[PDB]
Amino acid sequence: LHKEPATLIKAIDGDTVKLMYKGQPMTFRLLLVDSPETKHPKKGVEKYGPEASAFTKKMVENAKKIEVEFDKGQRTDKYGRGLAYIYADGKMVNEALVRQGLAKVAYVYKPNNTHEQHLRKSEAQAKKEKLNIWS
Repeated sequence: LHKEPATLIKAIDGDTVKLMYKGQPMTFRLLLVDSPETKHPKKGVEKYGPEASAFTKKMVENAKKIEVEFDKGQRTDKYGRGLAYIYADGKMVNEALVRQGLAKVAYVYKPNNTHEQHLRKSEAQAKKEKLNIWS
């Protein structure tokens, strides 16, 4: 797997960010994580949704460098969003959310599952620490 440079355009949700990638504006969905949502009427503004959302936004907004890391599987989902691990100054946003109990680890579709074990490890610690979601 390799990291590629990208530029923040806009944070949209806890698990969704708009980036400039290879000169094109593109919406990325964060791989392997399920964040409470501020969007979708088939929920709405769920609990911790605004919290997960502010965490992703500060994290990408305050970074000097953002990088995208595609996994081994498909790189787009059916809605046209890129499927990636997103890094803010070397720190994986996907892992940070889960470590803070602000996301669960998603149902996982091989072969897009390289960092699966790492995140499950962070998710067990957040639950052990009874953080946010896990409170």
